[PDB]
Amino acid sequence: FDYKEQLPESAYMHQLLGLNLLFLLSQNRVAEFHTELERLPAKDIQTNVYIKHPVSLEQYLMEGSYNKVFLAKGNIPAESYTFFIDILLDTIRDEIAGCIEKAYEKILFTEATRILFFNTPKKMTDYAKKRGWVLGPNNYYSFASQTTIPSTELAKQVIEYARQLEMI
Amino acid sequence: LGLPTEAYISVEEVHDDGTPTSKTFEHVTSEIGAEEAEEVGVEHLLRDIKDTTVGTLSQRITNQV
Amino acid sequence: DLYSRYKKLQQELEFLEVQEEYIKDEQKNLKK
Amino acid sequence: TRPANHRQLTFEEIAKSAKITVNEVELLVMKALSVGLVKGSIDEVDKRVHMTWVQPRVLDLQQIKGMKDRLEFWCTDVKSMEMLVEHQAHDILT
Repeated sequence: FDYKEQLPESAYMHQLLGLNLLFLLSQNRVAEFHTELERLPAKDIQTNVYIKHPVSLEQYLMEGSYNKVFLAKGNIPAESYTFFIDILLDTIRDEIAGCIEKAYEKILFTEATRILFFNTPKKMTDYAKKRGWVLGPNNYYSFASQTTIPSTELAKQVIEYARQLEMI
Repeated sequence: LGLPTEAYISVEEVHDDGTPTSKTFEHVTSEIGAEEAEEVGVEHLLRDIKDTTVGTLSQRITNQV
Repeated sequence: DLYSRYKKLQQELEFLEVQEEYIKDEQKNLKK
Repeated sequence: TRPANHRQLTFEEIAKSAKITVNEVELLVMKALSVGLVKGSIDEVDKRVHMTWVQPRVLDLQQIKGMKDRLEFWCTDVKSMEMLVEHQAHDILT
């Protein structure tokens, strides 16, 4: 980026910049990800595959399109992207599990396998042991575990009103 | 943290447990009040101690505390 | 001359500390 | 004996306690209210006797001590908010 002119640019530049964007996404530094992404020229962000795949992957992650995020594992425009993508998949497994925790008053197992994108009941059982589930007594993971006036804070606010009125 | 006057009135206490009735002192709500002239005099005496530039809201908050 | 501007330092202290709180308590007692 | 929060009595509980039937616990509770030993209301749809006050009862030394601990908790709360109000309004507070 520094030595514009006096240099002819390297064809590997866009690929390696996209790899850096993948690294930033994997480490979950979204602000720095977007900041560096802004460095890429417009048409480079919009057309070049190496810069489109990282940005599209962030778009899918923000939307929740975990299916397409997983399909990125097959997309992989450059094979070197696998390393920074595997850790992102594991973090996304955690994020999907959090979504499942909050939603899904009740969920089964045979379909929860596809939902979590796992391929083995042993992996399913290990992951359930991770964090902790009810194992599906009726084959259903029933993780349905869902006053107190802030009187102190409200009194502080009202006293602030009084003080701001009386310092006249 | 209180008024200087505690008012009591003697009254016979008919105990429910059959103990003999005995005269006892019973509290009555006591407060300090002033005639017009008494208020004038006390205000003159407290002219420099009593703080009146407090504001109604500040005085009420002081009453709450 | 520059340590005379140190005289100006003590002049600044005179304005700042002596007169500000003076006017503050003066207007408080004037409200009273 | 029941606390001040979960003082809702069910017809089954009162019947078991008094060796009466759920069809007579209702009259018993109304008689109690009429004589004035307790204050409250009855919801017969849910068969629950809501209570809010009972005749003052003699207390033992342990009960007095427990009441003293409750009073200590209350006093600590009162002191805490006294300090909070004073500190927060110190400027205006006279």
